[PDB]
Amino acid sequence: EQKVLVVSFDGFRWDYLYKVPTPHFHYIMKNGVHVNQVTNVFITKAYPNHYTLVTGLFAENHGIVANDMFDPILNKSFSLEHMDIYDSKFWEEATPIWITNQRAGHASGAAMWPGADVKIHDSFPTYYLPYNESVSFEDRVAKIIEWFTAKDPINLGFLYWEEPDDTGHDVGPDSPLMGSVISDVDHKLGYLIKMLKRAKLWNNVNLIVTSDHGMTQCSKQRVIELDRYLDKEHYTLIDHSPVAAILPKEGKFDEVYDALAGAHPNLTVYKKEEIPERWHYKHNDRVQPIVAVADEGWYILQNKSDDFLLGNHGYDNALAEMHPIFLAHGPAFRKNFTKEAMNSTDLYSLLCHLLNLTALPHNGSFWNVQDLLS
Ligand SMILES: *[C@@H]1O[C@H](CO)[C@@H](O[C@@H]2O[C@H](CO)[C@@H](O[C@@H]3O[C@H](CO[C@H]4O[C@H](CO)[C@@H](O)[C@H](O)[C@@H]4O)[C@@H](O)[C@H](O[C@H]4O[C@H](CO)[C@@H](O)[C@H](O)[C@@H]4O)[C@@H]3O)[C@H](O)[C@H]2NC(C)=O)[C@H](O)[C@H]1NC(C)=O
Ligand SMILES: *[C@@H]1O[C@H](CO[C@@H]2O[C@@H](C)[C@@H](O)[C@@H](O)[C@@H]2O)[C@@H](O[C@@H]2O[C@H](CO)[C@@H](O[C@@H]3O[C@H](CO)[C@@H](O)[C@H](O[C@H]4O[C@H](CO)[C@@H](O)[C@H](O)[C@@H]4O)[C@@H]3O)[C@H](O)[C@H]2NC(C)=O)[C@H](O)[C@H]1NC(C)=O
Ligand SMILES: Nc1ncnc2c1ncn2[C@@H]1O[C@H](COP(=O)(O)O)[C@@H](O)[C@H]1O
Ligand SMILES: Nc1ncnc2c1ncn2[C@@H]1O[C@H](COP(=O)(O)O)[C@@H](O)[C@H]1O
Ligand SMILES: *[C@@H]1O[C@H](CO)[C@@H](O)[C@H](O)[C@H]1NC(C)=O
Ligand SMILES: *[C@@H]1O[C@H](CO)[C@@H](O)[C@H](O)[C@H]1NC(C)=O
Ligand SMILES: *[C@@H]1O[C@H](CO)[C@@H](O)[C@H](O)[C@H]1NC(C)=O
Ligand SMILES: *[C@@H]1O[C@H](CO)[C@@H](O)[C@H](O)[C@H]1NC(C)=O
Ligand SMILES: [Zn+2]
Ligand SMILES: [Zn+2]
Ligand SMILES: [Zn+2]
Repeated sequence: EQKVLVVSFDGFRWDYLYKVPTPHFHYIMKNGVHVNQVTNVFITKAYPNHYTLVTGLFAENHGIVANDMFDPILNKSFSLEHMDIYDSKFWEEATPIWITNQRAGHASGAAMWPGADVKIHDSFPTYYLPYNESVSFEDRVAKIIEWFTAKDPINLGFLYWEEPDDTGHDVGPDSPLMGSVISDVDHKLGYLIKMLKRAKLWNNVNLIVTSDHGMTQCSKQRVIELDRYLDKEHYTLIDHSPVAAILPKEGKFDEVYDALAGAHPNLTVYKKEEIPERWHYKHNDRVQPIVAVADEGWYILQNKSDDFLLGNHGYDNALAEMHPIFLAHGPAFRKNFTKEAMNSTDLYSLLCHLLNLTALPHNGSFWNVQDLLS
């Protein structure tokens, strides 16, 4: 019976491995697999990308299209910043893998993974923690290890940590201060490895270490200010930057579109049905009528006092800076092997294969990632 632990270090851009010594990441690489370029999903934010990892679906299919959404059929909002994510209907266009695992008779465990503390199709992971950012990494690891060794043990665990995303936002990925947080995340990975070894799990758990997206440098010299073009009374801004999800008030669609389209060289304004197919974003009623996408490193501010951060993400998923790390170690994985590319939609197919689960309909392909396996 194979076991899998998926770890997400939020916002761990693929090339952060090289910013400072990362001996514990390199230990997994030498004894495991590493994928250089993981194409994640648009928009390149936490909630769409973590749900893709556990469904194998693009965002237009699994329905978690952003961290901040408005569903016009439900007439309900979803907002990560307000901790307003627990309305089950926002999640139920798909089924995450822990439910499929449990329907097959296994137990799953989740330590702060996005959505794992949400009731979905009347179900939770067998074991989970109510989301609380203040819980230490070491306490999250302790629960995971406890669950893998419990009287009724899990075969599938999910572990989430908010760095290096948090600091990346604050200082920007180009800051020399990033080295400190990357070194700390490497140290935390080392702690996890040590605890897996102490619990006699290191050589019988397949450890997969990845992330939701990367990070790019922003600047107060690279700002698009919407109120230079648009009357704030004539639309609602559902999501702000770098993918502005715009709901014009009744009658104002042409006004808003004509004022904003072509108004700034680094803001590309799409009507919903003209959104690029390659983003697999548009076929969902939670995609707003106008979606305005800032170019890499540009910030959208509704007005002068809107939020600004020196690092951000959410940009085009073709951009290298938006791509996350991916590496893994375990009995099912090759050793000292490097692969050039994968799609993050493929992880679900890999998980279902490792766990001997029947995958639900998805957008990835096991055949794309079979060469990672021993
Ligand atoms: C934010 O928005 C700005 C627009 O305001 C974008 O800037 C443009 O970027 C494009 C490339 O993406 C530039 O086009 C390239 O220009 C090169 C010449 O650049 C100089 O000269 C122009 C005037 O002609 C100035 O505007 C510019 O500042 C430079 O001083 C050409 O050499 C390029 O052609 C070559 O490459 C292309 C492939 O890229 C080939 O197809 C060609 O055959 C040729 O080999 C190309 O024309 C454009 O000049 C930039 N404009 C400005 C004002 O700088 C930013 O890209 C955008 N930001 C982001 C992050 O997307
Ligand atoms: C959709 O749902 C919202 C409530 O849900 C909240 O907003 C959603 C957009 C979404 O984000 C949800 O997640 C979120 O929980 C309903 O919003 C209500 O809207 C009414 C107006 O239709 C508001 O009442 C108005 O409030 C004004 C400010 O105080 C006031 O001036 C208005 O008075 C005028 O109209 C009334 C009503 O006819 C009249 O009696 C007066 O004399 C005057 O003319 C009016 O009271 C509520 O505050 C909003 N409720 C909440 C809980 O926020 C929205 O109605 C709903 N839409 C549909 C189509 O169902
Ligand atoms: N259930 C939750 N409630 C509130 N915030 C959360 C939750 N899950 C994750 N987060 C936050 O989501 C942020 C990541 O979003 P993002 O910037 O898109 O990567 C992290 O800083 C977390 O603190
Ligand atoms: N109250 C409403 N109920 C149902 N459909 C509406 C309503 N308001 C606008 N629409 C729809 O939006 C379309 C375009 O309207 P307009 O937004 O005025 O360009 C209409 O043809 C309707 O299908
Ligand atoms: C999260 O944990 C800390 C203590 O570990 C506590 O102060 C805080 O109240 C917790 N949050 C919730 C919502 O209970
Ligand atoms: C920007 O908009 C917010 C929200 O409507 C408002 O509270 C704030 O005062 C505005 N700031 C400026 C500088 O106009
Ligand atoms: C990613 O998916 C696309 C479209 O399904 C496919 O053409 C491409 O080969 C995939 N890439 C990898 C590395 O699996
Ligand atoms: C993704 O998979 C879903 C489920 O089968 C399907 O409806 C959708 O068409 C797929 N998307 C693409 C672009 O293949
Ligand atoms: Zn993130
Ligand atoms: Zn972030
Ligand atoms: Zn945070």
